[PDB]
Amino acid sequence: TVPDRDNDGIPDSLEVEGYTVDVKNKRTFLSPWISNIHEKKGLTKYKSSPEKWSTASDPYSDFEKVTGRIDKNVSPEARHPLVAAYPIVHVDMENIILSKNTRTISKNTSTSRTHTSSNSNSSTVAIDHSLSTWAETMGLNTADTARLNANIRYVNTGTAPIYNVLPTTSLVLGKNQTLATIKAKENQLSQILAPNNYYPSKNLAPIALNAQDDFSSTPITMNYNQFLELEKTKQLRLDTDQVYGNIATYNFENGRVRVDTGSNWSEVLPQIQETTARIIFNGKDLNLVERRIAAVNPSKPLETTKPDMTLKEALKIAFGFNEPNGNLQYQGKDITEFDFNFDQQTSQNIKNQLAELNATNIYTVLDKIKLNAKMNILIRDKRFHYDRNNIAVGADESVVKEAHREVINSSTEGLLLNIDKDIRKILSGYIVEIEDTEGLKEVINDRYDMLNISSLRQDGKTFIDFKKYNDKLPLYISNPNYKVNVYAVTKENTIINPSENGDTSTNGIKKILIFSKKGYEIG
Amino acid sequence: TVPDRDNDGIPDSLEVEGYTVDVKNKRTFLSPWISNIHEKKGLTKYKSSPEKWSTASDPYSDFEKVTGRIDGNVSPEANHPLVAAYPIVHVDMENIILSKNETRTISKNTSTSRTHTSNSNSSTVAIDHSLSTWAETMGLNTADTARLNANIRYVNTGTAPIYNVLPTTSLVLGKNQTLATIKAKENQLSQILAPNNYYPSKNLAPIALNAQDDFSSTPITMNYNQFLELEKTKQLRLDTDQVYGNIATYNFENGRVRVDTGSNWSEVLPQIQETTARIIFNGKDLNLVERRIAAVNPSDPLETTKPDMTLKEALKIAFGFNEPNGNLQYQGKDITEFDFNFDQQTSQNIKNQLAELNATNIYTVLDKIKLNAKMNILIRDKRFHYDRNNIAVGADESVVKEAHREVINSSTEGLLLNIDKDIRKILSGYIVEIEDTEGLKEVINDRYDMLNISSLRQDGKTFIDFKKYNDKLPLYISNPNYKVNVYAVTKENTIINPSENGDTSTNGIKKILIFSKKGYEIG
Amino acid sequence: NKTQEEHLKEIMKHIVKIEVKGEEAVKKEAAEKLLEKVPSDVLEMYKAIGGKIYIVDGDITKHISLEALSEDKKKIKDIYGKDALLHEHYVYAKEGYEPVLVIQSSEDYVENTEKALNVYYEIGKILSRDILSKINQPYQKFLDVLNTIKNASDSDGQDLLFTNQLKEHPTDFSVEFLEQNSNEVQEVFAKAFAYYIEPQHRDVLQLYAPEAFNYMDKFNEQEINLSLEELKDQRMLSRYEKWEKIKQHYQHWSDSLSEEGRGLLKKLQIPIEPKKDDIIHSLSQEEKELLKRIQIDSSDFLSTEEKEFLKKLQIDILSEKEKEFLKKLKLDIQPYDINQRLQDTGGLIDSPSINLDVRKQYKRDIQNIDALLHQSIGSTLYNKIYLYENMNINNLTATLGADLVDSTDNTKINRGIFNEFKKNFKYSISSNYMIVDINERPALDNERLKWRIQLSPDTRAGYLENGKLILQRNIGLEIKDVQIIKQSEKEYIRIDAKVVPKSKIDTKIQEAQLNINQEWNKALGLPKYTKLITFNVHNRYASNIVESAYLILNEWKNNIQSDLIKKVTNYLVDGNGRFVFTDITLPNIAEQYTHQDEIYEQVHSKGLYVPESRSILLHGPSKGVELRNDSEGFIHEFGHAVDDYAGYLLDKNQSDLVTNSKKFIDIFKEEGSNLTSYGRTNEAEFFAEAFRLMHSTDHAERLKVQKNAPKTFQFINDQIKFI
Amino acid sequence: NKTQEEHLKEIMKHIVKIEVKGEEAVKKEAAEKLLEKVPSDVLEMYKAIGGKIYIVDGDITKHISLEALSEDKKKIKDIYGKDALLHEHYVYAKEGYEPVLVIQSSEDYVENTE
Ligand SMILES: [Ca+2]
Ligand SMILES: [Ca+2]
Ligand SMILES: [Ca+2]
Ligand SMILES: [Ca+2]
Ligand SMILES: [Zn+2]
Repeated sequence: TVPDRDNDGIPDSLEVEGYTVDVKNKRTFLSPWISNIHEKKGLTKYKSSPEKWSTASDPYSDFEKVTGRIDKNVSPEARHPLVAAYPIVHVDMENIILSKNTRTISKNTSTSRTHTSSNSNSSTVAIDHSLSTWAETMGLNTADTARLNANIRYVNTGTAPIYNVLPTTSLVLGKNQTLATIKAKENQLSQILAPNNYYPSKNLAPIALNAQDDFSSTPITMNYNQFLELEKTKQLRLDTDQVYGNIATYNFENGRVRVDTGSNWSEVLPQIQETTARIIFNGKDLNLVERRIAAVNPSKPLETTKPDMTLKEALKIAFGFNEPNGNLQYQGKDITEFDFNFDQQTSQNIKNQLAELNATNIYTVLDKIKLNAKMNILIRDKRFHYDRNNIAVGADESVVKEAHREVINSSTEGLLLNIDKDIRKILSGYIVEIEDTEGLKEVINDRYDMLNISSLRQDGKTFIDFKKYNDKLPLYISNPNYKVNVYAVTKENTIINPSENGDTSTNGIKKILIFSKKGYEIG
Repeated sequence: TVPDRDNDGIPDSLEVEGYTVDVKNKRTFLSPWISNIHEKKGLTKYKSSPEKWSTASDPYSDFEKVTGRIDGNVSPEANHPLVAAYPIVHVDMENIILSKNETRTISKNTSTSRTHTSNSNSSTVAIDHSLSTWAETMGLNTADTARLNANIRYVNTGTAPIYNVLPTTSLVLGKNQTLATIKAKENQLSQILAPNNYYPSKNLAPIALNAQDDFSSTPITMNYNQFLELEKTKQLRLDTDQVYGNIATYNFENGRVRVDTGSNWSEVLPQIQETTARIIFNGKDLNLVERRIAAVNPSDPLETTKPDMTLKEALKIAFGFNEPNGNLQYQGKDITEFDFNFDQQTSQNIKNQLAELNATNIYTVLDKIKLNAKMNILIRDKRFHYDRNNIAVGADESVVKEAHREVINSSTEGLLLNIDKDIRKILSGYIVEIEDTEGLKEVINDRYDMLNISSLRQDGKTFIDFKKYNDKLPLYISNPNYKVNVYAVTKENTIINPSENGDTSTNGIKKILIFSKKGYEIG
Repeated sequence: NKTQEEHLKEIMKHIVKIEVKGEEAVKKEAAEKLLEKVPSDVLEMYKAIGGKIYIVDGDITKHISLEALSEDKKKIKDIYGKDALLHEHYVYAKEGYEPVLVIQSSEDYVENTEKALNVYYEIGKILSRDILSKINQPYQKFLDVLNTIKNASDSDGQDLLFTNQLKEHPTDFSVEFLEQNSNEVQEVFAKAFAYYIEPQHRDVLQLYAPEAFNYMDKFNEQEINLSLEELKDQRMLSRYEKWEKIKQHYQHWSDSLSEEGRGLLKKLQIPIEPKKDDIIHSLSQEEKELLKRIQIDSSDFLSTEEKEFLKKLQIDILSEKEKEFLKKLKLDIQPYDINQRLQDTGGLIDSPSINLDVRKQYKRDIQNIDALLHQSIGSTLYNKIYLYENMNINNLTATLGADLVDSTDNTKINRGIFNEFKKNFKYSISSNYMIVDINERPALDNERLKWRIQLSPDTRAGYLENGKLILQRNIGLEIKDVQIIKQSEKEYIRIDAKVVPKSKIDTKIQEAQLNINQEWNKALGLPKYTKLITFNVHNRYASNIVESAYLILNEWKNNIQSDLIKKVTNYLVDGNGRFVFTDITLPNIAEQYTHQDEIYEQVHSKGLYVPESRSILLHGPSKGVELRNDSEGFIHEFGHAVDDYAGYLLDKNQSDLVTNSKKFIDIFKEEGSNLTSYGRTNEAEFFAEAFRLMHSTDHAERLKVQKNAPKTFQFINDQIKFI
Repeated sequence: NKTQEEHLKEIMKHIVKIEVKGEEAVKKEAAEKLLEKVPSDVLEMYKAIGGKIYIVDGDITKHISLEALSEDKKKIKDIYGKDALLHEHYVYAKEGYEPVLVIQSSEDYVENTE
């Protein structure tokens, strides 16, 4: 006698007209939204769709999401009915060794999750180029064949855990030369890879390609042309697919959560990716964090029965933006400091919704912009430059100077200061020159691969080391009249190879001074 | 109660008289067509058959198509009950690399296209013949044997996704010399192939025949005569069967969409091919698109119970034609710009229907021409000239000259001008010559295969290069009074071999004058 | 679960046929399957107004009865607003004094929704244009439906049921617009009937415009039978056949009459008037000398007719001890009326508020009338019976009796007072004798209320020769619908009721009494079992007296601060207090004759405070000579209650009131001459009048007491300091 | 045997609600659900010896009929023998010739045993 079309467990009038979940005398208690009571407690107004068993089309129902009867590993911002819960896994490569099939090269690589201009998850490995020719150092002729060996860690960033099955990652060199194919050892590991965790975790041993105890792994090898291209580019790329194993479900009879063999992640990802709007964001710690929010699709009659989703409410429920005093912000960081990037279809759609409202500035109309399904929005920080992968790879000179401007120590031995953990992701090193007043500059470590003088400190404040590459001896000026100039190099300006003329000099490195003092007592 | 003969969820009188799905206060409601409301909202008047669970004989029912309870990857013009949903997969080959079976190897970039001659699909590869003798480069005897290698991508142009299975593709040289058979490795890859997408999609690595990873697959080899004929024609031919695997269906108790093993594509495609009327159309960007609209077969009592389908309504529901002010047209392009090619039997039927209505102009009576099942209609574009496979390989000289009217930045380095994306396809090259005031003409790339001088730039225009075959030097203008003619050739005029007399020169190649300017500041 | 050969059986049940009847038999049976869905009542009314149902073949302009149509009337717009031609269309209806329904016959009416939908649209257009326009319908009820449709939030009802002309009308719908555009209202009613009849579109008309769905559903359930009987009321032979059946059925009880029964019926018709020589010869003593010298036109206890009757008795031959003779001689000249006694007592014919043997004669004659009224109505010569009554509004209320009818034109009803009337008029209790009619007779000038009683199978009644019937005593009536009609350009009130036994209505009143007691103990902080509010209600306007108690007590609550309320109500709970909200006469609720000394010292007025038992009465129908509404009457009596409680807080062994002290009589002679005329009689009425006007709704009436009697303002605000 | 969606139906029968009556109606109905368990005979006898049942809100020493209690009588031991104070406790009964039952009203009488 109570209307219930979707069989999820919540009646229809509750789902169109608003409902909330309250706990009263240590008992769960679901009830309609009545504002003069429930606004004071700080409860959340939920809305959903009366004809879908799950509004964002992920395998957790609306009742199980709002009341807590779920696998507890699901992230806290996916307990809302409108945010989709699904895993996002890429591969984190720590360090590489190249051996000849000592005379083997060992570097430490720093990879990152990329998003170029839906299917698959790609990451771009950047190999270190500093001091430890590669063909000489390995001793390689023309008819050689190299061998590759590295250590990886699978890392989840999504909102839902993976049980027992890791994906299958391809290793691509350059544009489209496949080197090898990484597959799961033993076909079952009996593990759990939660949201926001590494497998194996940070205090164990990484998974080694071509391991010591394994021998039946195929050797990952190269020829000579690929080896020169790997040296001249200092880059790989890891293309991971989407086989994610089964789903943990909730048993209503005795509170047990177990892996269900009749339900699968491979049959519910292409509905999440077809009915929801994606908002990619990097304000927290400058990593691309992907979320999906349920939204209307106007030409489908079971998709116009979703709730109406603005962009303000989308940001609030997915990323934890809040408005304390009317200004929508992200833990103090204000949204006039973030830019909005679109792709073409949603750009045309937003231009029509702006030309409708007689508005010109997007940042004042965010509670009036309505989202629809299959949109794609990218929200990036204004202060930095970005490359094609949308990795933070640069900044302007002003913010680098004004971030380094609060200097703690400046003498003839080094430089110690406090540096922020956002600016430490775009700098590849430091060099110090002495510029004469008639115009003679004197770079003290005049090579492209002695830049790594900076070291992260247990204090958290990095010390720019003047000693290490000056034959372990500090700097002596002959006249304090002409100046001492130290300057950071930013990752879009950092050179990774000699030129065609074999030059190893400092010309060509476009400078950004963090130091401007005449050399004497001032610094 | 209300009679329901077919048990699909919609009563009979709604299915013969027009029904539509309306949403009022976020609940799906199935209504009789009431025209004084439903034209103001923009809803659509559907009609179907009272005694078929699916009208176009495809695996999705009538109710599940009109309401949106369907697989989300199905194209939006396959949501109508009268348009059939079924996959169409051909194979896209990107480049080929020829080698001698042990430099001596060849690497060329190919351009393939889907064909339709005068049910099974195929594709025709045109290997690029310009610069970068094949036997001289490879060094082949009479006792040789060649090795062939390429990169392919499966592409879908139909209206339904294919889950986990790929077809079995034969490779044909000439007419019926099979060189190889391509199969999908491991037989189940956990992939998806959505309509209008690739596999592996454009931001991953292509599938390689006999890749660097695996070895045990069959090496593709040729004798000497096959290599002779392949050097002659520059043209392979792929053929693809129709094993598409299982079907994704819907479940009402939880909204999940899963691959049902008790339902297969290979036993429902020979019903769609028997009870529909096929319309092929290439007005989009000159690639052939195939659709099938359900129509009335007069001699079959369960096939006369479909709705009556005029050719106007078939074009509207299939390809997105609309009539803004009476003239039915496709994004401005009016239908007087389009031909009609028929096969034999439907030409007899159309001629009898036109003789019945006492009209002779088919472009004026399109709302009265009825379609029957088992037809074949081909709607091409009037401007171009087509070869034996309905591919645009020619044009008339008027539109080719009018493509080059709009000039941007002319100099002696080259030409940068705005050219249309449809007229780039028919053109195969350019010839560039210097004419004196006195009457002598000196062609500056005097070979049949130095015509690839145009090159697209990623902003959206092409830049003709004059330096490209003049030893990377700019255009020598001694006396700027006399002029340089730079003008074009079409694919139906292009030569793909040395001549039978051995003539490598540019004589005998037909040509269209597009350009002659003075040489000073105008050019 | 269903296996496959069962699906073969279902699909052959829909497909295979055994007998084919040719063409024309199926043509005939399709038309009757079309007309089977319509209610039979509109077919019978279309039969009664002179209409012909012609199921034809071929063209419909080729029929004889549509031959003389012009060129202009052959352009028809169908249900969707689109164009058609009559040689292309299939149903037309002819307008005027001889209507004709023409339907082309085919086999497409059995399964299609469109053609049957257009046929029911034409039948609805006949109903809106022909039958209902003979009793002046549609009217204000349907106008309220229309204004509910076009003032909605969502704009789908306007698209579904209105044309373009009804969309762009900027203001709301007045009855002028039904006068000069009645055909548009007819189109809208026709379109609503069409979507309601055809059972595929019923859920659509429920979803897109729910109020039209509720109107048409309640219409096709009740109002269509009521309208058929009222259409037969316009005809004379139906009236006299109903007369014939009622006279033949009630013949034997009129054959079992004696002379005493006919004398009792005629004395129940008219009041027995008093004669004057029997009044004058009754005194003969000093009492004649007290009647002989008297201020006729000065004492305010007797009415206009009564002072004129005493002026008539002076020619047949003072606020002191002579006016007690006036109180005693008030009841002496009132006519022997059974209806007035039953109307004033409310069921207690043993109330000793009148003389002794007159009470006994009343009781014996009422038992004789009720014993003669023994015949039941349950019979087989008739279906449902519709008996009427014209009644005055003043018999129910004197608050709305003056401002019901508008002052500009006296043939209208004021809509604000009508909605105040409509708001809570849910049921009725008939204690006295409803002298009802068999057929319709036009009303008197004071009687706009036009009742229409539907009976019970257990109705007990007796018959009169002159065209009337009488009902018995203590009958329950539950009101169905109250609407404004128009008849001969005079706007009226039509009221239906349905006969129920008395126990259901008194059960409702008991439930409402328990609810109001729980709520007003919960709002005042009192003991669980206290009975502080009671209802002795037995008359026709019962439901609004039950419902108006909430407004009265909330307005008393809002006009005074809560502390005086709590204190004086605690005193009244200690002194066995009540708040009797009754609509029967004041000397008959038995809180007042259980403490008075004489029968003729009884009081009948707006509110009353019984000093010994500490009770507050109220009267339902009657309106005060001073007051504007009943809430000021309740504040007016809470003034006397505050007077008593202040009289207890001077000495707990002494006088009852604070105004009987001589410390207020000086202020009453100083500032007791600047206010309204009701309180000028003596000091207590000025006390209650000041306490009434100091707590007014608008503050300017509170400020008049500030400007005229400031020391009395300071004294009354010192009388609140007793806490 | 019970399948799992039947357990969904039982747990939604305990959890989901459709109508919320505000505060005070549930406050009133909780007190009558408290007094429904007592035999009606002792209520009628407490009616006959002159007693008043006062369901109040807030503090119970702030009611009028318990105003003149001393400092000493506001130390109450409950059912378990432990200490309480009348501005902390919720039910007191007044002794003598005019007894009074004072109950603080809340929604905790419906499920709690204490
Ligand atoms: Ca639900
Ligand atoms: Ca739901
Ligand atoms: Ca059907
Ligand atoms: Ca059907
Ligand atoms: Zn007075």
